[PDB]
Amino acid sequence: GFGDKFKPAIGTWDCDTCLVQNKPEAVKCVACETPKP
Amino acid sequence: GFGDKFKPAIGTWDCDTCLVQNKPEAVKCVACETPKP
Amino acid sequence: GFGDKFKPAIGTWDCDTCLVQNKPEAVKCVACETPKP
Amino acid sequence: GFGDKFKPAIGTWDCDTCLVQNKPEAVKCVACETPKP
Amino acid sequence: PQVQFKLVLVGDGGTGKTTFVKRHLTGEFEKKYVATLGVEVHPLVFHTNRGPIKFNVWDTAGQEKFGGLRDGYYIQAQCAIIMFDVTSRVTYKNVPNWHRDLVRVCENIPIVLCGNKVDIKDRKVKAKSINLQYYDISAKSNYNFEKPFLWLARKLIGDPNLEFVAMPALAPPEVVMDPALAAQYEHDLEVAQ
Amino acid sequence: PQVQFKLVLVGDGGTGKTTFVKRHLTGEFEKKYVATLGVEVHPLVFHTNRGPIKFNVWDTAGQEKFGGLRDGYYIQAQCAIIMFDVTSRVTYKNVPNWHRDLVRVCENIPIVLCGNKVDIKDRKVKAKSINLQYYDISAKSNYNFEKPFLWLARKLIGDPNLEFVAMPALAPPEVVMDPALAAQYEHDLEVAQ
Amino acid sequence: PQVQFKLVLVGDGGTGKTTFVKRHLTGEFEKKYVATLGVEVHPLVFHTNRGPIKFNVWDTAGQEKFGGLRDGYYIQAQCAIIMFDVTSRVTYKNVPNWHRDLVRVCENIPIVLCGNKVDIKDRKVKAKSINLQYYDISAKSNYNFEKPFLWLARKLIGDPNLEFVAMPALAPPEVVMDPALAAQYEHDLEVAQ
Amino acid sequence: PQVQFKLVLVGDGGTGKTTFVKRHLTGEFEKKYVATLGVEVHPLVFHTNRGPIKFNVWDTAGQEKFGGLRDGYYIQAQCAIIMFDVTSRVTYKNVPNWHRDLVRVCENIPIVLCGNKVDIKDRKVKAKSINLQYYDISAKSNYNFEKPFLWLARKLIGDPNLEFVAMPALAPPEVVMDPALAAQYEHDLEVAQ
Ligand SMILES: Nc1nc2c(ncn2[C@@H]2O[C@H](COP(=O)(O)OP(=O)(O)O)[C@@H](O)[C@H]2O)c(=O)[nH]1
Ligand SMILES: Nc1nc2c(ncn2[C@@H]2O[C@H](COP(=O)(O)OP(=O)(O)O)[C@@H](O)[C@H]2O)c(=O)[nH]1
Ligand SMILES: Nc1nc2c(ncn2[C@@H]2O[C@H](COP(=O)(O)OP(=O)(O)O)[C@@H](O)[C@H]2O)c(=O)[nH]1
Ligand SMILES: Nc1nc2c(ncn2[C@@H]2O[C@H](COP(=O)(O)OP(=O)(O)O)[C@@H](O)[C@H]2O)c(=O)[nH]1
Ligand SMILES: [Mg+2]
Ligand SMILES: [Mg+2]
Ligand SMILES: [Mg+2]
Ligand SMILES: [Mg+2]
Ligand SMILES: [Zn+2]
Ligand SMILES: [Zn+2]
Ligand SMILES: [Zn+2]
Ligand SMILES: [Zn+2]
Repeated sequence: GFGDKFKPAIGTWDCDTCLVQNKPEAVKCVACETPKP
Repeated sequence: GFGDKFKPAIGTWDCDTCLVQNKPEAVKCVACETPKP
Repeated sequence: GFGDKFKPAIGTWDCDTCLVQNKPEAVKCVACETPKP
Repeated sequence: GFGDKFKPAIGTWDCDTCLVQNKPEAVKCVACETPKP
Repeated sequence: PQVQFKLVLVGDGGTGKTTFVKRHLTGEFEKKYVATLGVEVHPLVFHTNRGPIKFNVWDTAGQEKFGGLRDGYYIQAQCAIIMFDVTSRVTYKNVPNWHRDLVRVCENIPIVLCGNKVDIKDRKVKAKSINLQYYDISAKSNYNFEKPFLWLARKLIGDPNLEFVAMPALAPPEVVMDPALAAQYEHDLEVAQ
Repeated sequence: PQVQFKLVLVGDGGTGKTTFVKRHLTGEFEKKYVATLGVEVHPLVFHTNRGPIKFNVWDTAGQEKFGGLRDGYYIQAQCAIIMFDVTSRVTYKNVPNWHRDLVRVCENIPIVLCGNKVDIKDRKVKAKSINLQYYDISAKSNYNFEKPFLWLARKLIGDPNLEFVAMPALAPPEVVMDPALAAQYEHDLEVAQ
Repeated sequence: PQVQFKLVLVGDGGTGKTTFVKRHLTGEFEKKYVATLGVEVHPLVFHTNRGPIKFNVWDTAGQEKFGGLRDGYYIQAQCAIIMFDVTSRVTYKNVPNWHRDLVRVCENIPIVLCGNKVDIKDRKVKAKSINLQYYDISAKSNYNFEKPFLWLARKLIGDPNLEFVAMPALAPPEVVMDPALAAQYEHDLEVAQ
Repeated sequence: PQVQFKLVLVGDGGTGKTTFVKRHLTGEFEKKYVATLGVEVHPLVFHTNRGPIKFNVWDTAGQEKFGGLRDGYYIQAQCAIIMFDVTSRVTYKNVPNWHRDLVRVCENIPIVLCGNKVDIKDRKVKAKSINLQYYDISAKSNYNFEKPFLWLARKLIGDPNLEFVAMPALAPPEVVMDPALAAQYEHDLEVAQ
């Protein structure tokens, strides 16, 4: 039963626009440039 | 092909917690009391 | 669980040609006229 | 689209009891010994 | 010995009768050609909650295009399907003549009326216009294939709640039936009745 | 924005409510936990001939075993399923109290009554005893899973001929439903009504 | 005339042979009892992308419990399934004796080996231990029912890409096969081979 | 949080990319429009023997007809499907340019190649000509719809025996896929490899 060990780094946040997974330090989405809510 | 005429009032917002549909004037969710983002 | 009481009269024979169910006295099939084997 | 070339020898007859395929010269079924009709 | 019923499949040439009976793959593999009558008999086995039922379906070899069917065709028929083509009005107008013809020779056998080719969007005979149970069918998509036979089973056995517990192997569909069209047609029938 | 309805799933503890809502695999993957109310909301999408419909199903975290549900649980509920256990008579006897409790707070929302666990042969509450539509269900076999939701969709939308054109991914059955038993139960209901 | 093959179904008593052959509902309705040999022959029709294929499956009337099968049982067998019970090790240990017994009398007919009852979690004979193709099956859930017959069809016809285009009507499952268990077993076999 | 993968769906305009991603009915209902990039992201949930997997599929709004896709389109892509049209040779000839374009920006993400529109009998690009896994697909019949996603799941998770235990709700087929043609195409591929 995954994901073990597929979970993202702590504080990773998903873009509500695109929904790329962004590093905790990201202020904008890395793909679509939508700012973090 | 619905909903015509099933769409909510203008400015209705869905609670991200519960996901009840809230009146535009609602500051908290009417069901779960989670504040509007 | 049928057929009870859907079974044919005794000595009823099925035509190998058509496969109508024929009375025991039938020498030919009543529908297709094929002789009883 | 088979069978080409899966059809039996001429005069092969199927046993009505078992329903093994029997050589045209067979008087009885080779498997179950039921006589040819 | 078994639980077996002769079913006569009648209706104008070109309505889809042969196409329809051939959807049942085993009945096609096991069909018996009746030389003296110009008939192929297709033994269609169905599987109910109370066990197997066999309909021996008599399909013409096309002679209904040129004349009337022999009496031998109708002898010992215990149920019937009358077919028509939902895109050809003449075929629907003959239904009462197929219906009478059956009655004259049978009689009071259960009969289902089937409007074939409902897959064609360009439909001429709609629900407004349509024991005489009706179903829309589409032989080439297997749409409603089971229904005539289920209704006939329920009527012959006397069990209104009979169900088929497993479907026979059917020819892969050669045409699609749009499920939204099927729902619109279902609604038209409900708004006719 | 979309076409979305809050559905409250109520009925005695142990009747199979959680088991039932978890048959919808995507709604389980996407469930939202409502900390302040002790609820998991399961967003169940269904696909009709006229497009998607979403039921946000509110499932308790078991507090109905110990007391009554908060008002917040019922706020803006637009339809309901009341469940009971067909092998436990007390659960059926409480149905009118769940029904009133809903009414007091709602009201005139469409409600479906579901008798769960009809897979168990040892059935205590039979059809003889049973907008208050009824269905036999078996959560663990997915038997009749679609029906409450289809009936509620037809009632909410006002379209008696609405159909689901595709089924949602459902949890593989953990138990069998004998189709002959299902037909016997169907017949009992028809011979109650 | 047609495309028809005698298939002998052998293996210890109690391995599920009769249960397995009876999943095919039409073959059960049409079974022929061979009085002189203690056999029921089940005519199982399957439908391939190149047309119908018929396996006439010879099922014992239980005499393998008390002694060896008559020669007449094996005469003109053109393929075989040897069955065993995945919960009973003795039945698996006899497989080479069924295999030799077949060989002595046949020979070089295609043979599929089937480990039955894989629905039971308490499995004794695992993949590690297991033309001799193997399949896990569960007669009572219809799990892998088609496979032995498909493999035998592909071997008899000489077409490695033969497919069944439509499934025969099968007895409703009386037991569930957990698809996650089926995937674990699939993986064990791949990690044996 | 969850088990979620960005999947980029690329290939010439008119190959059927949008048609294909829209077969998943819930992913279409839940699609997110990315204004700044000209993309609709379709969240496609699949259900494996080990639990749900989500592919967020990025579909263009047609700009591949007029120019190259933005970098933002490819950012954090973790797998890809390259599509082509089996009736248009130019689309197949561009596959290596889509393949390189992906590689330049990704890289060593698993990639499946899909030849779409195999429902059309008039096929120009046959198997002879065709981690770069290939499948024939037909978006409009849902033929092989699951395969690219299953293969990508098995490659991403590292489990060669992963299975989908339940299928997502798919758009009713708008076109038929002849199963005998599908078997002929399966055989051509096996006789290429
Ligand atoms: N579109 C469509 N065509 C059909 C259908 N059923 C039959 N046909 C076509 O109608 C024509 C007449 O078919 P046939 O079975 O020979 O009709 P019969 O003369 O009554 O036996 C053939 O061209 C079939 O391909 C259907 O359900 N849909
Ligand atoms: N046989 C059978 N057992 C069920 C069914 N549904 C639920 N159960 C069992 O009933 C018990 C109560 O289930 P649960 O979903 O927690 O009920 P809830 O308290 O109303 O949420 C559990 O042991 C389930 O395994 C069913 O359809 N058939
Ligand atoms: N759990 C389980 N039991 C089975 C299965 N197949 C057969 N059985 C049972 O095994 C016993 C032997 O069955 P039978 O068909 O008579 O085996 P045969 O002697 O080889 O013909 C019966 O009690 C069946 O109910 C199966 O796939 N799963
Ligand atoms: N016959 C057939 N036509 C298809 C299929 N998939 C797409 N099409 C058609 O191909 C054309 C291009 O479709 P589209 O999805 O917009 O392709 P895209 O530009 O790559 O997004 C449309 O006319 C579709 O109807 C298919 O599987 N079979
Ligand atoms: Mg004809
Ligand atoms: Mg619960
Ligand atoms: Mg036995
Ligand atoms: Mg597009
Ligand atoms: Zn973004
Ligand atoms: Zn809320
Ligand atoms: Zn006759
Ligand atoms: Zn014999």
